[PDB]
Amino acid sequence: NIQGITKPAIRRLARRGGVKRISGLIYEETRGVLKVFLENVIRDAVTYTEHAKRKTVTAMDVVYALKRQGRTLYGFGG
Amino acid sequence: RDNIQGITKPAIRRLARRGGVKRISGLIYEETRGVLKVFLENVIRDAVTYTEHAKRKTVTAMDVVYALKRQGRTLYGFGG
Amino acid sequence: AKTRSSRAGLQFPVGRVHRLLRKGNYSERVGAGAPVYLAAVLEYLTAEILELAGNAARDNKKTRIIPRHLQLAIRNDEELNKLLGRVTIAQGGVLPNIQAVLLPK
Amino acid sequence: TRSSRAGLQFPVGRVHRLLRKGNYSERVGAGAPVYLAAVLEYLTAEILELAGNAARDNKKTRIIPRHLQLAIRNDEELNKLLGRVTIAQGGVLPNIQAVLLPK
Amino acid sequence: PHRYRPGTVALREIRRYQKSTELLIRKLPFQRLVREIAQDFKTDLRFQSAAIGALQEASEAYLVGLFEDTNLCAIHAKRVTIMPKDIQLARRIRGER
Amino acid sequence: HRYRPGTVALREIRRYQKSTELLIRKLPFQRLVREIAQDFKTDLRFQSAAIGALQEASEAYLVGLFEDTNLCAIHAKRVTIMPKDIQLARRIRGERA
Amino acid sequence: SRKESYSIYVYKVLKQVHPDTGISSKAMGIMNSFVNDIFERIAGEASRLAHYNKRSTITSREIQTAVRLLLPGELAKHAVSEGTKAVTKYTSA
Amino acid sequence: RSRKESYSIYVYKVLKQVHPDTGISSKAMGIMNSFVNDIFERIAGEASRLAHYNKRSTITSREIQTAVRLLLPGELAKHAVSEGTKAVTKYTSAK
DNA sequence: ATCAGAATCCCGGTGCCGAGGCCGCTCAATTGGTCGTAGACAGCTCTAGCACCGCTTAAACGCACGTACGCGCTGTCCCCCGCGTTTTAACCGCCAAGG
DNA sequence: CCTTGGCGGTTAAAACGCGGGGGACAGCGCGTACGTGCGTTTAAGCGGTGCTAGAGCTGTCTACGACCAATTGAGCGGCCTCGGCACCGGGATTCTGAT
Repeated sequence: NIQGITKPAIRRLARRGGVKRISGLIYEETRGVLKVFLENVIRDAVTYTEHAKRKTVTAMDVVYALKRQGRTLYGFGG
Repeated sequence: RDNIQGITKPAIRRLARRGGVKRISGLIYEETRGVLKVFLENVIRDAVTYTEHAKRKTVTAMDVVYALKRQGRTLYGFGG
Repeated sequence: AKTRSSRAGLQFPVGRVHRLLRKGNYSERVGAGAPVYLAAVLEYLTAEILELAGNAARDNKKTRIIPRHLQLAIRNDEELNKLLGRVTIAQGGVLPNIQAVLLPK
Repeated sequence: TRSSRAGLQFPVGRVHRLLRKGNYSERVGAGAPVYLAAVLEYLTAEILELAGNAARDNKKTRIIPRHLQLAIRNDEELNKLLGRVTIAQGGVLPNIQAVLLPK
Repeated sequence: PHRYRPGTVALREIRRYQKSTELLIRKLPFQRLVREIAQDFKTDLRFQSAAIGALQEASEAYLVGLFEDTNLCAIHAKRVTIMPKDIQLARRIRGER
Repeated sequence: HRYRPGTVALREIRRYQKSTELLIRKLPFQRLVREIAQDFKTDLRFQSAAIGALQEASEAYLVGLFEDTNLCAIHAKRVTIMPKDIQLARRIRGERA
Repeated sequence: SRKESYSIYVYKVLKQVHPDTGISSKAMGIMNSFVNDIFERIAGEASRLAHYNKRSTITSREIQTAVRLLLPGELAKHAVSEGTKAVTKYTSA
Repeated sequence: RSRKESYSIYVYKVLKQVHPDTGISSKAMGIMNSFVNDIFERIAGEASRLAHYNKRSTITSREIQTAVRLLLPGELAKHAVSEGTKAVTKYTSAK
């Protein structure tokens, strides 16, 4: 379910981001922020797909949604 | 000369009070004037480029409006 | 009902919206149903701002609407603020806000 | 082709046709697509030179998107131009705060 | 007639300015600053009054917003006084350079 | 034997700084995407490239968020990051309304 | 010159919004700019959706989905309802 | 089976010109092709806005000049203007 | 300070599969000619951007005085990290509808 | 033809427990710099008064860009070889860890 974003995963992401030591209460807030960001991006993607009356959402629609969010992604048919 | 210093200390104090700053250091004013300077520089650079593209030499309000729109600081009520 | 707005029962001009859409270079052709929808959306948004602006003016016990009241209406409502956080209203001022720590005890 | 005759590489004809297909103007000038092709060529040349230097840093011959990421994030103006855009399989620059290092 | 504890004047002026909707910086120094800072882009430029007004509005809004951000940064460290380091932190988080 | 706290963490910071592989597990992220898109539209077919782009974008977003979080924590004379740091960083970023 | 405005339209909306609430000219101009920006953004989203799906025409569906994309949930739903109602009673009339 | 058009070979030629020996991966090539598409979109949109603001419909090279000067930061814009002006003069010299 | 000891990059040997090079094939770039109008340019108007001067008083500014945070130091507590240990399901790989 | 569903092996990784000292809290001990009021100086603001450069509107003739029809070659689909990084084992410094 929602527990797939594990403690070592968030720890690895924080280590890559330059954080030295992380408190134990960071994980839940990180999960919530990830959930809301995914909700926004995937909502835009599914609306883009539904406008075309399709059922399979493409990475092209995801890239368009990210463009709408101002965080464009390269290398995915942009 | 030094018209950036024309933005006196009480003006920056009033702006901070409008923002809601309770205690102000004595050297905040220099950094505030510098950030004002850089924002003025970028906005007026965009506006002057826009005005020059129109082949006019009068900085109009709509030029600043479009410059801010590019910069993401859109303004209403001044046309556009 | 001769004007397209009158047939559509809309205050905003359907014909003017259609003309702007045609001479705005958005597509090769413009469907006739799009201007009605766009005029209705514009009318509804202007209203939704207007009622809150009127309530803000009423709270300030002022007969007329001032752009300060417009800024108040935009800021207080969460959805309007979400929409127009990137817009600064002329002579709109800021909301009355004081941090709890800054308040004397 | 118009590209070789103008001392450039990118296709002027494809640029002009896609300008038509984008409805960027009712009618499009002749010299504007040539300038657009030249600007695109210069931008790509700078990006590719930076990518080659980054590959030479790692003693590598093939361009990995990590090299592009490092090249974009090291140059100032290009990083400003492409700062809001994230690159897949690129990573971030190596930066550890001077306060986090041990005594 | 008496001097009270420092800070109450700060509260009163913050409340009055927040209730206010005016332009705090004088018009002539700002217009002169605009002329000086635009002389390096194109000389003999003639500045419309509405252009100066829009520039004043935008500048005051940006400075005020930087001021709420700097105040938030200062109170983030259990502090009341604002330091320039708060200003650079606010600009760094904002994504503006 | 035993290593002192904060040293192996720094070594992991070094190692994770050079790698570019996706740090999230694939199938848990696929399940998360399906369970978060189920409420919007029903019986949604997903492309592999779509969820891969989602993974990369979310990873970059979280990396930037953690950078801002560490910056906020260190601005207040602190080494460990607190959730209030994330809250303040997102509020200043403009994502929090 | 002959300059257009949405002044009378906003005035008509205001009369049915509040019969006894006047407005200043500065607020009227701010509202005009607001309407211009909203029209530009919705029409731009519709144009992007049309070009991105290989359609050279802009119809009610594109505007509706653009409104859904732009406005927040409750506001998007209510604006969609208003637009659909207006289009339906225009087609009927 | 439709035909998908890209800029792979042109960028490959540019890279070979600026680097005698440099390999290029498919992922990096796609990233930079999408980047070229993004720059194309940015310049085209800026030129369209500039043309509309002056109430024109013919986008000359001057509109692209001002679009590049507004978009590209400083020295990048100046170098692009110099290279493009030289290329335009080269094109106008011949057919 | 100075010795003990794992970690990991450079070095050498494996190796395999996508990139570079090439070939074949086709529809969009290139060229000539035509015509229609967008605008480049000449030209008049009159608007407002600007320069100057005189009052005129609101606003900034220097300074004395005071105490309210800023910053540091010292103590106390605690809770992620790092170690080892136990479980576990994701990934690889294979294999099939089927929409 | 690309997405989804099922199944089997396994090992790399996720999940658990516990010792511990470094970091997060608090609570003083002062130091001084900013907050505030009081004059004192100043410069912004306002009211005329010209002054004149340049934005704006008007018309006219043009010459370039949207159209047509030939034509041909350079870019995309398809195919084949290699080396350069994916990978695995050794070697020695580079740090920390301990005293």
